[PDB]
Amino acid sequence: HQLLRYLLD
Amino acid sequence: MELTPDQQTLLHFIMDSYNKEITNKILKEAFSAEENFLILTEMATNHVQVLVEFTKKLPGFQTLDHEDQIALLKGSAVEAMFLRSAEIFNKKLPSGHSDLLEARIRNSGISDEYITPMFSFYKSIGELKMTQEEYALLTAIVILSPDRQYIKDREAVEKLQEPLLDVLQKLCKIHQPENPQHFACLLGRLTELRTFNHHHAEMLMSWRVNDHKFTPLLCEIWDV
Ligand SMILES: O=C(/C=C/c1ccc(F)cc1)N(C(=O)NC1CCCCC1)C1CCCCC1
Repeated sequence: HQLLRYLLD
Repeated sequence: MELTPDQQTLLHFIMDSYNKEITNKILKEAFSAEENFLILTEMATNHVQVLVEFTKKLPGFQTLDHEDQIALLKGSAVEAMFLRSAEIFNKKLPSGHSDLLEARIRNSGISDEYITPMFSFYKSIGELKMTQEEYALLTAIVILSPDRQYIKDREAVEKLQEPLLDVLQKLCKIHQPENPQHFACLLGRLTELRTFNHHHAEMLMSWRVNDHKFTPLLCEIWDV
């Protein structure tokens, strides 16, 4: 989800 | 049969990214089930933050599709957390620190039916006498598992996992030459590590019942 995508990028 | 130059390049990359800590100030806080739970969740949140940073640096990880990158991170987070916990349980820490950590986890709303397997697994890991390289490689292998749910391109993941397993096999020969079953022993512990996915899901539902609240990052990665 958004938090994981934010941390990955 | 030592490491090839590309294997040495791979190992060093893994080592540099692995050695980049979860324990800030456990001590500054009082002891009671409520505070022990909050410290526990604070350390697990810090571990997820360092896990994501290590993962994004694994060779080839950035080449994988975005959805497969997320599937690998969610599928490995709990196992990587138990492996890191086993490393810390076996880490030589100052006189009292391990004992305080251990006492906090025993009074944090976790049933002793989970504490028993946990600490039995941790003691089992310490008897292997793993080097920092073995812990770094095992973590990378756990993260780059081709048999996680929701992976659209499994051969791409296996292509990344395969060289890491080859390196681990060689390190076992170099660092544990008197135990030829050492590599097989490490993969046997990975099998035992997978049983914690079920145990964790049980601990989560017990905590939810007693109205425990989790941090935003743990809510996303553990699907709470
Ligand atoms: O057993 C754990 C962790 C347990 C745990 C965490 C979350 C959860 F939902 C269920 C269980 N230990 C730990 O230190 N955990 C911290 C947080 C994770 C990352 C490592 C640090 C040991 C306690 C004994 C001393 C050595 C360490």
